[PDB]
This record gives sequence, structure tokens and C-alpha cells, in this order.
Amino acid sequence: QVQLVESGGGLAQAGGSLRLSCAASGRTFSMDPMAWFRQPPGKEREFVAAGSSTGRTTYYADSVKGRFTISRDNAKNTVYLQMNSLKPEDTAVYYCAAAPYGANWYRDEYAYWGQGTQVTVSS
Amino acid sequence: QVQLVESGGGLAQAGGSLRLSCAASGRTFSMDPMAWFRQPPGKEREFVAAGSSTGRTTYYADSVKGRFTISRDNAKNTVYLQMNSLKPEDTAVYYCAAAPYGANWYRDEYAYWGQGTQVTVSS
Amino acid sequence: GMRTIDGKKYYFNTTAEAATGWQTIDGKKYYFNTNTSIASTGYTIINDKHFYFNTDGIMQIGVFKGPDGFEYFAPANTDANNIEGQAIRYQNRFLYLHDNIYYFGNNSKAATGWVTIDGRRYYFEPNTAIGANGYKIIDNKNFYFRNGLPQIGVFKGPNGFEYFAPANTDANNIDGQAIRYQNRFLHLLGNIYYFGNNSKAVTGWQTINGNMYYFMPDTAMAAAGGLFEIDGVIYFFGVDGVKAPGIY
Repeated sequence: QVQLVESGGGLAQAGGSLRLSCAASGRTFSMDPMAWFRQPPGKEREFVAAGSSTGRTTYYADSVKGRFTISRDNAKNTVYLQMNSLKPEDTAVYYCAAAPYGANWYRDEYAYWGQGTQVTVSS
Repeated sequence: QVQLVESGGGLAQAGGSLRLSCAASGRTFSMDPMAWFRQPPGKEREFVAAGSSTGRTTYYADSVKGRFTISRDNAKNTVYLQMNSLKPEDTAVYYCAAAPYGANWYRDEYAYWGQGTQVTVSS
Repeated sequence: GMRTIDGKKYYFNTTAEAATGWQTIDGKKYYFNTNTSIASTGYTIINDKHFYFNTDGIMQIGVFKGPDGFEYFAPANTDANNIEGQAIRYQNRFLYLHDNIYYFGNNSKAATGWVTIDGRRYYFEPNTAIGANGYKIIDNKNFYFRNGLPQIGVFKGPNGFEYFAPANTDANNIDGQAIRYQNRFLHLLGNIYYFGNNSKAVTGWQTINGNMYYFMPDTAMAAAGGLFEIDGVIYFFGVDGVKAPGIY
């Protein structure tokens, strides 16, 4: 019944920007941390960003630090990934995830995972 | 229970090298400056070198500067003294030291001391 | 028709009968005992499932103490299609709610006190099961927590800055436990401190061995290795924290 659905992905160009959305349904996530992971071409899935429900605790992978920002709208059960200064190296399948259960939010130990969505940054 | 144990001493010759190690046990020294002192025959203990836990800040006695290099491996809880271009005047018992509590790393006020190891340099 | 009769909450629908069972009143859920029609308060068993209500009868979602310890009263559909507020199985893992951290054991109860998880020692507050934060005195030992983890360094307590030291630095101290450290400098990770007779790091202007220092009021770290503006005035400090005479 529970599902996380990513949207807002697709094509963009280097130096441009894109905002991914992830809408959750089937239960309320207003207390749970929500996060983003990405699987680059021919590479393992890696952490991108994570944040608490209040936005007071946020973490970013070194590669997106200072370019990507995570945010939420709790009324809408939704998490966002604002991607600025896009690079070709940001090309990947982006996954949202929610309710981490590990010792930290960088680890891929999350009760709920999205479907993944393609982001392709050209030139 | 806390011990600092020197090794790497021996008999070498002028122009040659030795490498001293000081393995700490019983507590972690990964935030503490660590240092080397020496006691030459018939003389008092004197400062040789000191450095920060990151290795970004190091000091040397004028007599050994350029020839000796202090370094550390925090993961192994150990400090090293690379002794190049050895001189007969380098002959001494060498002592490692840790956690200075005086105003600066030159003063022989350290919370922990090794028992020392003999270095002899023949003509 | 919410009225507190004899310290007990009833809801009359405007009917000689006070309501019973599950009632949502102004966006808040109540359960009125089917025998007495009283609004349930505290840990409450309803149809062999476990719930928690505050003193006002409002059903809570989160981590609350029942007779078997702290349970996760979860949003609907978190585990085994649980109804809203029902305690759930949640085993051997961390739970994160808002900015709070919990750890749940094999019994689906949240840990309290000291616990070791993957070789790290944590402390969760006995009163809430929430990860400890800030200064804490536990069994007469002083600690400074972040996210349930004892921090090592020099941090401000109620009596000033203490040295929360690595294990076995003084009197077999535990990791992160504050230690006796008297009338001496502490050189820790590129920073300099001076500790007075009471084992607290001094702050502000000090003369030590005839030399002047200024220890930052917020960290107790000596101004060192450059020019610093203090109270509208630029001073110069050596790498060892010794203030050079004059103004700049």
C-alpha cells in the first residue's frame, strides 16, 4: 500500500537546475526523515542528501554539497531535491527513501524506497 | 596502564639513517601533540622534535632541522622520527613523549614519557 | 459537549448518553471507555491492541512508556497494517522522529540509559528514551552529549568548561567523562586551553607565567597565530597564544 513516487526528472543542461519531487502515499511521513540516493551509469547507488522532518538536521554527499538542497512539504507528504549548477556527472537514476533505521542517514538502511527516476545532464 | 614504547634504535654510521617508532597503548593520543627528546652521553635531556596530531604543525631543534622528520599514524596510535644524515653527535637515548601541559611543546612538561631507546652513530 | 466532570472527560452529542468508543473531536482522536464513557488517558488497551493518550485524552503518536517500557505508537500502516496510534513491532534498529533518535531492542522497546550499539556507547534519557544532548551528570560523572554520543573535548557546563577526556586519561575515566585537570595547559587538536585549580578551562584575559592570553568566551580556546579583534580592538597573538604587546 505504501509508495514513494518520484517526479520532476528528465533532461537538463550543465549549469542549469532541476527540482525533483517525491510524494509518499499510504501512510504519514510527517515525523520521518526523508532522503535521496542516486545510481550513476555503471556505478553502485550512492547517498545524495537526507533531512529530518523539521529541516533542522540535513546531510549532503561531498559531491553535491553546496549545489543541492533538500526540503519538504509535510502537509503534502513530499520531499524535494533542488539540484543547482547541474553537471554531466549528476546523470543518474534518483531514488527517494524514507524512515532510516541505521546508525546514520548516509547508510542505505531505509524502511521505504521510491521507484527511481532518470536525470540526464547533457553538455 | 598507559605506555609509550620506543623502537627502531641501533648502531648505524655517519651519513646513514634510522627510523624510530613510538607505539602508545592504554589510551588514544589522536588529539595530543607527541614529541621526541634525547639524552646524549653525559648531558641532560633535550628537545628534538614535536608535532600536532594532524601533522600540520611540527617543530625541530636547530641541530636536527632538515635531517629529522616527525610523523604520525593516528590509526596505529604511533609517532615516528625519521633520522637522516646521521652524525656522531646524534648518539643518545631517545625518548618519545605525549600530551604536553606546559605553555609550549619545547618545555619538557609532558603527561606521558617512554622509557627510551639507544641510538649510536659511529664515525 | 466536552465536559470535565469530576476530573474525567465525557462528550455529549446533544442525548442522555455520553459517547463511547473512538471519537474524533476537532481533529484529535479520543477513546471513551465503553463501560464508563470516560476518555482514556495514559497507556490504554483497546481490543487487545495498545495505545497511548495524554492527560487530556488526546491519542499520541510517538514513543511513550507503558508497563513494559517505551513503545512506538505508530502512524497507521507502519507495520502489519496497524491502526493509527497502535504500538508496533519494531526490532533491533534506530527510530528517528523529528529531530529525536531512539534505539529499539529485540523486544520492540526503546533503550534507556547506557547502551552499546555496533561498538558505540549511547545514552538515551530514562524519562523519554530520547538520545541525550548537552551536559549531563550520570552516576556522579559528567558528560557532554550529541545525538546520544558522549563528546570528547572541552565544553561548557553549569560550572564552566570541563575537559571531557578520552578513556584512561585520569583516574581510569570513561570515554567522554570529565576529568580532574588542574593548573596546566591542555593542547588538544590545534587548540590551547588553560585549566585552573578547579579543573575548569579559564576564559577571557589571563596572565600566565607573566604572559598575556585571551581565551575565547565561547570555546575557552586561546586566540593564537594572528591578529584578533576582541572588544573593538585588534591584537596580535603568537602561535602559542601569547599576546604581543601593543595595538594593531
